[PDB]
Amino acid sequence: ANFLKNLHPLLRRDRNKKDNQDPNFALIDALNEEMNQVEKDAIESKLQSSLKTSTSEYLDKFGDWFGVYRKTDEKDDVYRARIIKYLLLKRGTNNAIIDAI
Amino acid sequence: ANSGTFVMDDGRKNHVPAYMVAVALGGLASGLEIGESITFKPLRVSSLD
Repeated sequence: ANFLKNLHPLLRRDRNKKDNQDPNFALIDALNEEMNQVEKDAIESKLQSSLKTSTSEYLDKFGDWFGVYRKTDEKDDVYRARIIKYLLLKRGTNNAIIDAI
Repeated sequence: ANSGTFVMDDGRKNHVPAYMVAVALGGLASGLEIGESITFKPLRVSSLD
């Protein structure tokens, strides 16, 4: 969101008093809105690259890498908890069998 | 004699009577040097009735 900063210095950055319908300010604010929205989306994208904070599609990618597939109507929190539990399954003892049952 | 519309920089179309045109001639003549004349000079008016 450095679009106004790196813009050509002579162009106006502010809607001109002489005309409320200044098309230059309209175009500039439009482009600035898209720049800031893309920056927002890029900042929020970090949550998809972590198992802790991943959501639907990327969480399904993680579960496909771990081997665990989403059930019918299975939300993200319970699904990630199920993946984490599936990785940490004790096996080979009475307590493990009792928990599995 | 003439009256016409002056398009203000603010965007209002000032359709005004003839004494505002006289105000424009007087403002033109005040800027002109002593001895000169407003004859054949432009008036910067958008339209006339």
